[PDB]
Formats: sequence, structure tokens, C-alpha cells
Amino acid sequence: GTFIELVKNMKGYKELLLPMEMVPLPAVVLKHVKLILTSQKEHQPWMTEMALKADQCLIHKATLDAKPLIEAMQQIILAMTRELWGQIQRHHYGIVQVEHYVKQITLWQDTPQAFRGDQPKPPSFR
Amino acid sequence: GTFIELVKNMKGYKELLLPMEMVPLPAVVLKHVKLILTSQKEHQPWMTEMALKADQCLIHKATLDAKPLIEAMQQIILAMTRELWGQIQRHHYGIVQVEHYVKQITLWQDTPQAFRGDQPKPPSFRS
Amino acid sequence: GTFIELVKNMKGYKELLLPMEMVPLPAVVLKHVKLILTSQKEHQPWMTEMALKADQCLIHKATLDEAKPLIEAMQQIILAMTRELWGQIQRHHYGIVQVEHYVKQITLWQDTPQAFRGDQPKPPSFR
Amino acid sequence: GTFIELVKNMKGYKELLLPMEMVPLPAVVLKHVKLILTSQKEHQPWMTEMALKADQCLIHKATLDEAKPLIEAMQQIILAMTRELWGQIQRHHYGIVQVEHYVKQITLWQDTPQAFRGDQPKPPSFR
Amino acid sequence: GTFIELVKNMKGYKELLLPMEMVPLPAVVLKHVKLILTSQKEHQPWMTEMALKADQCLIHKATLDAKPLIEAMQQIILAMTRELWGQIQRHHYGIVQVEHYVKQITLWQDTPQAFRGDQPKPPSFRS
Amino acid sequence: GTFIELVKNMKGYKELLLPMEMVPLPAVVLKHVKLILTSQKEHQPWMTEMALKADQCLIHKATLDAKPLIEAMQQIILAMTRELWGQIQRHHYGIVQVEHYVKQITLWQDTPQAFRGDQPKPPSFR
Repeated sequence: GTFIELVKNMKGYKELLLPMEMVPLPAVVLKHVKLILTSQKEHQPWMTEMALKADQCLIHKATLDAKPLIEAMQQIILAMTRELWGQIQRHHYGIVQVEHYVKQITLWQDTPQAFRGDQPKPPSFR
Repeated sequence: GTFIELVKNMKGYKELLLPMEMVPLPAVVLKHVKLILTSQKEHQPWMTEMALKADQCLIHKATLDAKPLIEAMQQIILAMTRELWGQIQRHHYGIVQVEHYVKQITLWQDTPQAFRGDQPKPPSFRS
Repeated sequence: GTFIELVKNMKGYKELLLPMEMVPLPAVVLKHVKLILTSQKEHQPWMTEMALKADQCLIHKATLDEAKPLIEAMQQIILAMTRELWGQIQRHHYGIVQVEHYVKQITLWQDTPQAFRGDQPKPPSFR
Repeated sequence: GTFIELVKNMKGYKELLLPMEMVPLPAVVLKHVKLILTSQKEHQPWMTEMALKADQCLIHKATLDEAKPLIEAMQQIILAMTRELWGQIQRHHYGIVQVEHYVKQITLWQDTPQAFRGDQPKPPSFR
Repeated sequence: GTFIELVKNMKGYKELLLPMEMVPLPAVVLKHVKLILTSQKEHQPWMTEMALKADQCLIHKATLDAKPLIEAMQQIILAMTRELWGQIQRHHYGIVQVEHYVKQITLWQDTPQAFRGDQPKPPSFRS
Repeated sequence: GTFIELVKNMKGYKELLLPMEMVPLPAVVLKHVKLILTSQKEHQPWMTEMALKADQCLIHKATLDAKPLIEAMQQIILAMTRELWGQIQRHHYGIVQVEHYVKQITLWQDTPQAFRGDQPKPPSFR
């Protein structure tokens, strides 16, 4: 995964992916995909990326129907699901709000529990 | 493939992926990713998207190092390269030029081989 | 800390050391050093000193990762550096006045008996 | 020095490290720390960081004053700190531009063969 | 090759050297050097650089007139011609045009042979 | 080496290479290459020439690990080192200053020792 490491060291880079624990489960994340694609018109390039991304999860899920080999796919599904959910948040809240929101989550989850305070408020559907 | 099928059944859709017979090998495609990512400044959102797909492809290749599982994964890798390779040409030529170039190949490929003629050349690089 | 004693009498002096229990583990502290450096667009002399200070911790981690007195001595140096590094991160993220003002409230809040503490003080907003 | 690599590409960056042979022994370096602090009348944030940095050396001196790898490791940390402390002393006494400008002349002067070096470069005036 | 590797890992880098499979033979390349150098006026700094490389290549060829030594030198000569030949095209076509022409060959060469198509032509000569 | 002779007979040509004796030793000359390339940004065409030139010396140096054949490489290393050092001087002092400085060196080194006087002052880092 050296490719992402190079980007993470670049100038003006802000992470847009939530921690694995905070990411929803599969399937339920896919439900939001239909609520966006089916409810959208005037196709745009980003809509194809999500479709070409969501369908990969289904193929991996269908593969459930070597165990170390199988374990790799399960991690991949979570990785793709984490990436896929980021676009869903990017679509609802835009891009700027997600940048600030993700930054606060890290601080609240990094400081010791004795001084965290309260979980930061997620952004609004503006 | 239902999700991609829905997108194709839309208005304003423009396919940007070349036929599988023209995409380079996975190793070659990853080579261009490093050159583009390494020689870039002022990180842009699309750069992260390209990197994430490259990371996913690497994991599958490492996993290769159960026949339905093995055979199915190979198809995913080929699809991943096609999606990633088509995104590279957007950076080199441009999305507008890619549409015509992909469209030209389709008519050229669909035309009978007897009178097919010379293959059209790729567009000019983005300035 | 004889040098520190030479700074207490100075007019504009402040105690730039958060409680030892407040700071997280060294690994997490270094993680936020990259984010502040990566996010920053321009350059100031302070970040260069910050970058060098963090680098020393990694060598100490690698170096640490009859000898008990020295092995224990290395840990104390690493922890002390983390507090100083963690102080800069907090002050930059929130502000010098807010951190010092916040520290006094929480420091007194813990001292007050639990039967009358009430609620914990206001955590500074990221601004 | 991965963090340092993140600062080289920055526009306003300079190499703030004099040659190891140029700096004196640690004891002499700490001696001039008091003079700059004692002479100074007002307070700025930089001296507070300088005071803390010097204090760490004294603990290392006391701490240093199968164990060979760690004992040798402590010496390297002390020497590296002295260069950074010695750099600040020189820049403050003479100036940032003069020190960097002077370093290049002397660095090249030594490289030139003795048969054609001539005379040593100009030592910066105390101003 | 560390030094060249460092340059490739920079921003604004543009490779100007063709693949070794396309460079002419060393004798042919030296032929163009004489024509350019002989038919020139108002000596320019780049002219000296081209001449010096040509002189170095000649010495190696004369030296040919120990297998690791002999084999290693032949690789140097081929590299020398590639570096020298790439510099000739800068004078004929131009640096800007060379970048695209070299870039076009890379995509053309990387594209699968089945659908590779006609080889792109060189740019127009500098006026 | 007839190629350089043709250039040396051209109009408006000024030598920028110091005598062999005044040129530093190898390796130490290479140290300045790193201090320039590693400290440089916004790659420029000349930076590639130095890299493609310095690396040749390393290959020749590695060859140390037929003696008339070997002697040829040693002379080549000095020749390349002399050429490589000229670029280093050209980078620090520019081009105009080096032209004048090299000219004075020749006069001081050509006149008899009874009338040389003092070695000319090398230029400054302007």
C-alpha cells in the first residue's frame, strides 16, 4: 500500500475517510448508493466511479457462497466499504465540511477518555 | 453489475473505458501511476482516488502469490486495471477528448474488418 | 532546572507543560505532527524546530526498542519530549490562552471533592 | 530524518547545522547560553525553548557521567544537541545570513587544495 | 544511478531520452555532432557540453581497440550515446516538442502490440 | 579529442575549466553534487546533466574493484571530474564571474614566478 503513503505525504492533503469502527456495515452502506444513483439525473463522472466501486463489493460478497486467502477478501471489503462510505458523506455534506468533521473525530478519539469531553457534532445536510 | 447498468441507462452518459483487448498489463499501468503521483504538487482529490484503486489492485496480486475464488479474482484485477487505465488517459488527454477517441474505436472496431481501415490515433496530450 | 529558574522571574513567562497524565502515548503524539506539518502550506522557523524535535523521539524509540537505570532513563526522556511536543500541538490547534485557561479549570476541578465538582470544564473548540 | 525531508521542498528552508568539527565541546556551549540569557533584558518565546533545550543536556551529562551501545548512543544525542544550540548562539551573535554565507566560503576553502586555498575567509563581526 | 534517481523523484521533471532500442549507432550520432558544430557561429555554452561528451565517447572507443571491464565500458558507451543523441534532438526539434514525442512513444510502446497502431512521427524542426 | 579543438577555435568562446592541479579530488567533488541536487527544487534541465554526469564517475570508481586499459579510465575520471567541477563553480558564482576568474588564473600561472605577485582572489558567492 505504498501508493497511498506517497499521497499522504503530499502538500495540501486532508483525509476524508472515517475510522473503521465508525464506518457502517456493508449492505446498509449500499442502500444509500441506490438512494443517490436512483434519485439522480444528468449523469456526472463521479456517479460512474461509485457504481464501478459498489459493484466490486457485491462480487466479493457473492464469493462468500484457502481460508487465509478468504480472509484477505474480508479485509478488502472493509477497505472498499470505508472508501465507498467516504463518497456518500462527501455527497451529502459536500467536501469542505467532511474535512473539518473528520479532523475533530481524530482528536476526540486520540485524547485520553478522561479529557475527551463530548463526541463532535456531525455536520448538517447543507 | 446492476449499479453500472443503472448509470448506463441515464441521460448524458459517456463511456470512457476502452475494450479489454487494448488495456495494458497490470504491471505497466501501475508504472504510470507512480510517475503521475510522484511528479505532482498541490494534492487534488482525484489523486487520492487513483492511489486507492492502485493499492487495492496490489493486494489482489499479492493474494495470488478454491478455483472459483482464484478465477473470479483474476476477472476483478482485469476490471480494476481497465477502470484505473481509463482514468490515466483522462489526466493525459482529457475527458472530452477521451469520449471521441473511445467512440472512434467503437465504430472502427464495429466496422467490418475488410473495409475497417487504419486505426485512429489517440488525441493530443492535455496542456 | 536551573535555567528554568532564570525564566520564572521574567515578565512574560508561562508554564508550558501540561499534566503528564493528560498527554497520550508517544506514538499518537507523533501522528499529529505530520498532520500539522502536512496541512501547513507556508513555512515558519517554529515547524523546523518541531520537526527536528520529533525526529529525536524516533531514534530514542529505535534505541530503546545493570542496564536498567539507563533503560529506565531513556523512557523518561521520551515522555518529557512528548509533553513538550503535545503542548505545541494543543496550543496551535486551540490557542495559547485557551489551553492555559482550560488547564487551570480542569486542574482545580479535579482537586474539588467529587461530591461538589459538578461537570468537567469546557474543552476548547478547534479554531 | 523523514520529517526533515518534508521541509526541504519548502520555499524558505535552510540547512541549520554547522559542521560537527566546527562546534566546541558541550561544556563551552552551555557557558554561552547563560551569557545570552543573562544579557537579554526582555523575553521572547525562543529563549524559553532554548533554556529547556540546554537543560536536557545537563541531565544527559549527569546520566552519562552490554551497555556500550547505549552509552555510545547517549554521546551522539549530546553532540547533536550541542550543534543545534551552537547554531542559535552563532546566528544570534552574528546573524543568520552571515553564518550561512560564511559557512559556504569556509566549506569550499577547505575543499580547495592547500596549494591554492590562499587565506581563510572572513570571520563574521560581532554585531 | 542514485543521482539520476533523485532527479526523477522531483517536481517538474520531464524525461528527454528515448529508449535504447531507437538510438542510432555511436558512429552515426557522432556524424551529426560534426555537422552541428562545424556549421555554427557565435559559440554558445551548450555547444561546449556536447563537444566534451563526444570527446569522452571517442576515448572509450579507442580504448576498446578484464571481461568485467570490457563489458562494463560497452554499457557506458551506449548510455553516453543515448545522452548525447537525446541532446541533438533538443537542437533540431526543441525541448518542448521532444517531451511530447518521447511521451507519445512511451504510450505507443506500452500499448499492446495488437492494437498499437502506427508509430507517431517526430515533431517539426526548430526554426 | 578533435571535437573540443573545433569549439576552442570558434568565435566568442571562453574556457570555464580550471587546470587539473587546481581541481579538487574525486568524491569530495561529488559531495557538492548532493548539496546542490538534494537542496534544489523545481527541477531544471541542467540538473539532469549533472546527475547524468556524476553517476558516470561512480561506475568508473566501482570498476577499481589490462593495466594500460585501466590507466585510460583514471585519466577519464580526472577529465570528467574537471568538467563536473566546472558546473559546480558555474552554479555558485554564475557564469560571468567564472569566465573572468579563470582568465586571471592562467596569467598568474603562466608568468614566471619572479613576477607572479599574488594568486588572484576567487570570486564571491553572489
